[PDB]
Amino acid sequence: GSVSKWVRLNVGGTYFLTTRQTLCRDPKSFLYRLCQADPDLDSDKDETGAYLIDRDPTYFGPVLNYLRHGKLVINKDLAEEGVLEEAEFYNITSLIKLVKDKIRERDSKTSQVP
Amino acid sequence: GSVSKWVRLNVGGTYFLTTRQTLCRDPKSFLYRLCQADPDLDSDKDETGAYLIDRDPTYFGPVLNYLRHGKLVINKDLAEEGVLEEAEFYNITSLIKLVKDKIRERDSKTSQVP
Amino acid sequence: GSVSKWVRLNVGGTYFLTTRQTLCRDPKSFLYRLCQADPDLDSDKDETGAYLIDRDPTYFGPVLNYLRHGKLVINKDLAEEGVLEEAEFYNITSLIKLVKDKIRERDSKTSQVP
Amino acid sequence: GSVSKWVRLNVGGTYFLTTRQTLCRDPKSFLYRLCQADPDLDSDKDETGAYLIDRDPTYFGPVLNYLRHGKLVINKDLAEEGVLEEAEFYNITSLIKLVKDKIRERDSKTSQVP
Amino acid sequence: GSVSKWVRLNVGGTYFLTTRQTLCRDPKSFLYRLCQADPDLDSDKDETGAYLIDRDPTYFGPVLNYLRHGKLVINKDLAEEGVLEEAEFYNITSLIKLVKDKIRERDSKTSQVP
Amino acid sequence: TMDEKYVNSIWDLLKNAIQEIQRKNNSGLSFEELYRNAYTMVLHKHGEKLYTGLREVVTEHLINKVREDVLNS
Repeated sequence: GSVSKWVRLNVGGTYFLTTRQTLCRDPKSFLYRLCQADPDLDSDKDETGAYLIDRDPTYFGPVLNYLRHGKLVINKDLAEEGVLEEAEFYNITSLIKLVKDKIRERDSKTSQVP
Repeated sequence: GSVSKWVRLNVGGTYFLTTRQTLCRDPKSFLYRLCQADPDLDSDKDETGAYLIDRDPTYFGPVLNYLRHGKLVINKDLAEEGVLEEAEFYNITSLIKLVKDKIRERDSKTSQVP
Repeated sequence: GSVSKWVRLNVGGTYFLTTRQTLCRDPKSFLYRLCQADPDLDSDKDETGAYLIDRDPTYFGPVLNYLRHGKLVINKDLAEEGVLEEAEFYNITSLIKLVKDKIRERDSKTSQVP
Repeated sequence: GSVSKWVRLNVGGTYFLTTRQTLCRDPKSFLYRLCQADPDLDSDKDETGAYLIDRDPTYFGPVLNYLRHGKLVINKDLAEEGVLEEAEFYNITSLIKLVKDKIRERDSKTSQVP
Repeated sequence: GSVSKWVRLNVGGTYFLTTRQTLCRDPKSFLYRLCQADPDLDSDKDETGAYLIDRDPTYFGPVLNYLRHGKLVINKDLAEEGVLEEAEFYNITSLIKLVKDKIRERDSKTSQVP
Repeated sequence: TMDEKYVNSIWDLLKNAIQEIQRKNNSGLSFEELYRNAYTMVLHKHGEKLYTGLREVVTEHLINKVREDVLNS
């Protein structure tokens, strides 16, 4: 087909399959720029046509989840700072707007003396 | 019979295999609609025949297993707050309930006052 | 070929190759029935003959490993209860006892505070 | 063809995909050496085209994280010295430098008194 | 070819890959004997060519990495004894030595009196 | 005790390579292998020998081969 609503991301080794609409939640996002059909982008595995994005696949889950259901879901092992910087790369200004608070919330709660 | 009893959910790029009657625990569920042969499903299909679904492939585990053995299977690392919003999408109303309590259950020990 | 001492299960999509004697460790187990060459079996993926077993592959590990060396080997990321349910389906009695002790040890320690 | 912009690592069995520039922050580093297209050392290519690096597959995360975003990204449960003993190997001193401070920073609390 | 410089492990279903010489930091060890290509005691292999090693892979981190770089590789929540117990199986005498100090060292604080 | 012959074992493998690199048929070597062996030796602090061993192996080649040919030229 000339277009396919499903975009295939090769995010640093771990494949992610998601809908164009999910990536296009806020067009400023670097992910949105990938979705466009304009002729600038050409980086993909030739056989499968998956965009080659060279970033940590592990931390990409929270980034994509926010772009799928608008919340910060982070597995307990994944570092909050890791998604933060990971989020910074894709330029989803809202996500970074959130992560620092949880970061601050995480630290403030911990170091808080009674 | 020109029909099968086993379906291939291509959730989040991952292939989950499961049998029709497994998904029909809650007929008001998103999947139960996927489980049928209705006049509004043929488009969402892969070259293999697997149904192309565009949500998280990892938080789907607790959802699908609950439809298998009616109990929550949260891999310890996963976050309770994360499946809830995967549960909501699939419309397993009862499952939505017990996770919410689990979220509330966790705060009993985590939001406690010594 | 006369017969294949190797048999190729399908457990929720993930192929688990194994040998009969591995599957015949417990007289009353689900997996034991599969080994029978009697005419009551129709889940062969005839493209290769792999029998289909619609349940979670991730917890199939400890079941198959115990079915070869009789100790509950675990990958920590897997859920404690999930293996209880998983084996329960396959009807490996001796194992489901062990896990029920494993959970008992896990919570009992978890249930104490000096 | 003879050259490409993506280098595929097989560190410890797990696989990584990353860009040449990603492996050039420190050009004294082991990773940089593989990144070069020199025919002088054949290296340890794998049939998948990956470069068989035979150190820890898991503690390589923070090392490659810094090689993309220049900061200490450690999964909470990962071991700080774990990356250090990994960082020493690839010969990227800057991460090795800041890692030591993280350990020393850790002990300012973990070695504290009341 | 006639031989590969690296041999893959399949400990407890999980996979570990390394060069032959990595399994030889203490020739009087379980991994060493199998590491040799002697047919007289040759064990069996997985069809991936890896050696089946029926034992806990969770605590294999500390062990195999010490074989690589000769330090105690700990994870945040891996039990002190487990490395002791695991190492005892592999018979790398020095490792089992240094752990005993670590546990005693631990009890130096964990068994400390105010 | 950390003492063992394996120290010699890596010595050779590192040594047969170095000789090969000097012999200009590098195609038969592997960087990943070589770096690791050199790495492990120093990690348990036998570098001062490996550095010394390094000094000899190169010294061997130049005097025994390179010096000869330049004399022949």
